[PDB]
Amino acid sequence: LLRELKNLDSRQCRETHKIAVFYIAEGQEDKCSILSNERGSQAYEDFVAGLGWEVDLSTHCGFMGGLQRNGSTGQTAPYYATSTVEVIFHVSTRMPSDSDDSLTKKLRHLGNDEVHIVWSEHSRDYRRGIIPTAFGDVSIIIYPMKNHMFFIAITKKPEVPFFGPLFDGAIVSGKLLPSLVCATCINASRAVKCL
Amino acid sequence: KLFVPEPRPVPKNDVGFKYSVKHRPFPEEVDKIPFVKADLSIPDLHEIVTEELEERHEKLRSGMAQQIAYEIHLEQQSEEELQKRSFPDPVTDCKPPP
Amino acid sequence: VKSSLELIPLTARMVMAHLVNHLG
Amino acid sequence: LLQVFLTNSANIFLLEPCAEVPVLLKEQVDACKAVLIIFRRMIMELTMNKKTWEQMLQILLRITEAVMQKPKDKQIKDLFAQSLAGLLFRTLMVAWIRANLCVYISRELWDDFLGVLSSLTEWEELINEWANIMDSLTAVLARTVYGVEMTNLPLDKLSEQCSIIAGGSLTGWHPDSAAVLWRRVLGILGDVNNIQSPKIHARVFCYLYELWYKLAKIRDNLAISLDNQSSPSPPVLIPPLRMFASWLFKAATLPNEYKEGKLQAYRLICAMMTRRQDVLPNSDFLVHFYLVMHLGLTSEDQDILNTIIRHCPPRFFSLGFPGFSMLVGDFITAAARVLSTDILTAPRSEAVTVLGSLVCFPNTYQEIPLGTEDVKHYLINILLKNATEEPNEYARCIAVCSLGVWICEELAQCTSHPQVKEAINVIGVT
Repeated sequence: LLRELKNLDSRQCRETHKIAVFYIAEGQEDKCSILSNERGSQAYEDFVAGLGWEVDLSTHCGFMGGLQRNGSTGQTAPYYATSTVEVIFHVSTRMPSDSDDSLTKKLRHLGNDEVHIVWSEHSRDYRRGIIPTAFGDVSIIIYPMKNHMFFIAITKKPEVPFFGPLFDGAIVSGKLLPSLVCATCINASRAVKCL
Repeated sequence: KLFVPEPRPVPKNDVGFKYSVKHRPFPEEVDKIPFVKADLSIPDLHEIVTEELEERHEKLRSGMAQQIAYEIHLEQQSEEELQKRSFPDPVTDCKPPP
Repeated sequence: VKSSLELIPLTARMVMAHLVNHLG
Repeated sequence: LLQVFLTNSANIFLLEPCAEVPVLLKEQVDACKAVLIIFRRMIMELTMNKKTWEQMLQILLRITEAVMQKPKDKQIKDLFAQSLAGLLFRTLMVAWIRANLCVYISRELWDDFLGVLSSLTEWEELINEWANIMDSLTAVLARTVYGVEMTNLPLDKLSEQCSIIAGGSLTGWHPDSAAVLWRRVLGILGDVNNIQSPKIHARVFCYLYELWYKLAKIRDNLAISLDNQSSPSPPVLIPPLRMFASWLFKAATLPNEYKEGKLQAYRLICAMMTRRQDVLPNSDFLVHFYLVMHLGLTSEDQDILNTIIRHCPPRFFSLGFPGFSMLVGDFITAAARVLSTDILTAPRSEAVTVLGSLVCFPNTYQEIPLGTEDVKHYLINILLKNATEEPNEYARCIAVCSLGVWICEELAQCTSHPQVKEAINVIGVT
């Protein structure tokens, strides 16, 4: 009875989602430099800041999604939760990457997620296979444009049906970008889970 | 106590390599070779316009110039607005509910 | 266009409990 | 000895035509076939000086100009002419390429070759042989000047996972020789738009699109890190992707008899201008592109609209080409026209994707000449009509998502637009 009660208490009581966020700078087309970034552009930081408030991992009692208390996986991470839906982002610009084992840990943490928000300011189109991962059925890609506009391209596996409120090739302004991206990621996670 | 979110990290704009080179479809040694009558098969854009499209060409040129001026003005106002705003943008900063 | 408990009762019970508990 | 041999044996092709197909024509065809076979045999496994090369090229040009100069017959369909030409074109082109890569050739011979080929552009076999030789030259150019193998490529692996002709004395495949050879052989047919037969025009432009596709694949394959550990700097040499546009722009204004060629040209130019551009295009090129796109979008044939919309994703808008505001209104009108039609083969998905992509432009692009309120009203009317009339589920889903995005934008900007309530009602009924 004690073991079963502990197991029941272990299970969550809301909807939990796990999302990976990357970042690409100009002239980066390899795994090593794409995973070694420690900071991003002002627009990228503002966009990530709009996906939820920051939580200190040392004293956070909510959902973890594979993160660790020791601070090896990072000290801060964006957090957005509601009365029934809780989402935590594995931002790649917050996890230190000062050593090879750190790179391996970051890759094995980000590669287990089913949704990737691949921000990209690169002068060339993003190519599948730059960051190897077994998962990744949905890969939302954002290309910044002029006049603060943004471009959104979605690549999905054939099995995944139509899921999001953001169609492929949608163009949105800066104000709508965080809310629409978050809702699309939540819907994509729901579709992948239902698959 | 109250839930106070952690401050955001400060971003640096100068991240990533920058390249400014010159692209040439063929090496400069090719340019030394004199042209022959076969190299003129592809017509130049100057000769591609006919007498029946001159007024249309001029109208499109004037319209494109006007659009370029308009887009330059919009770029100026957009960059001014962007530099006016602060990093913690209130209109899109997610915060915990009270 | 060209085109095992029942889920509805469980969802109704969960919605009623959630509204009673967490509303406000 | 071989010079006088070829000079004396050139007479077999100049033999008189025969009115008896079964025996006389067959014997003449067999003799000419044997002569061209021995010519092909000697053109590869023998060495010769420049005088012999010039004599051989002159003999081949004279034979081709003489045996194929009988277009006055229409009811007569003797196999003699086509049967000879099918091999003669290949032999002439191969010999010309070998001579150019082996010894220096005077420009007068080049001009004579260009003229004799341009005057005989009414044969389809010539087009096929030109296509094949251009494919081979492009493979050679890719292997030589860019250091990329066409058989195996880093992208292909990822999917799996001075010259003598230039005035020097070096014989063989070199970056200087291959480039000029490929550039010169490209315009052998002359101005393509001068071709009369529409089928020939369509074939040439289809091969031109295939050529552009190969060039684009080569360009994309370049500058790839095989080890996935260090991103190399882009090379200083890139394939010339936008070189045929001069032909396409003129082919776009041809009369209605060349409809298939116009469709192929539209597809090629649209696929050309929808990708990332390494170097910013010049102002005159942009003017010509805008003019041709404006003429194409406001046409009357539905096939033109289908071809120009099915292959034009909003990536063209994403590229941020200077002064592309008029294209917003033109694309809105084109999408409305294509969605009004109920033909099931129309590109409904692409049409609705393009229509919904422009949903945020009018709000941010205030006071655009192509009124803002009028354009927004027209766009929202089209969206509302599509959300309740699309027979395809994919198009309807995209329309509903676009309507939701529009509602979000209107709420965010605080426009207080009365049309918001109608969109909410449309969503609720759905």
